[PDB]
Amino acid sequence: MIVSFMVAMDENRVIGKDNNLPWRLPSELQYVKKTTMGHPLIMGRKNYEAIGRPLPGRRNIIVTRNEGYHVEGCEVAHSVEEVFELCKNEEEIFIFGGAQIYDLFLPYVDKLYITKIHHAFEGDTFFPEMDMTNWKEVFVEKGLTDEKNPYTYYYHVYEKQQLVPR
Ligand SMILES: COc1cc(Cc2cnc(N)nc2N)cc(/C=C/C(=O)N2N=Cc3ccccc3[C@@H]2CCC(F)(F)F)c1OC
Ligand SMILES: [Ca+2]
Ligand SMILES: [Cl-]
Repeated sequence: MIVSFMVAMDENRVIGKDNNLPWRLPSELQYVKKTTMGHPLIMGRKNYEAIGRPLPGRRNIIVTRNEGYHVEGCEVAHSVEEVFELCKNEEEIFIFGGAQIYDLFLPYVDKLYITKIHHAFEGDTFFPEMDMTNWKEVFVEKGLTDEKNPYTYYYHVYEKQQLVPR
């Protein structure tokens, strides 16, 4: 099971402003949709409520400590262990955010899909710092910038840098 971070962030790692994306880039969201197709989306409750609804074609799994928390068309997990058990047969899952959710899955992450937006927005939640020396870029692509997607941004994908033995 591949554990993958799926994230869009600005030049200071902003991922949200008052439980919202500070930007509107439909093309980016269509990239997310294409990329996570057939695979679970793992998200914290706040991330989920900020998104607004179950994202179709997709196993939506909500991570909250709240044991009474239920929403229709979703699965709820209360810990990382619970998620791994729910996804026992999955090829790959996408940790979909909540800064706190990324931190929870950090010791398990194998793959990073990071959209970097070349701009500084106002924000209050951040993608946590990571040591990128442990990571190796395998794919990059400049996002579509137009009327509907005003900012410049790039899709990046990273895998573990393998150590050469001494
Ligand atoms: C805080 O608010 C949000 C945060 C995130 C998290 C996120 C976004 N982008 C990247 N690259 N990584 C993330 N973790 C998504 C979203 C929304 C994602 C959103 O609306 N979608 N994202 C994937 C998806 C998968 C299946 C069906 C539908 C979707 C839609 C895309 C459909 C479209 F655009 F083609 F019509 C969000 O709400 C605006
Ligand atoms: Ca791993
Ligand atoms: Cl969250």
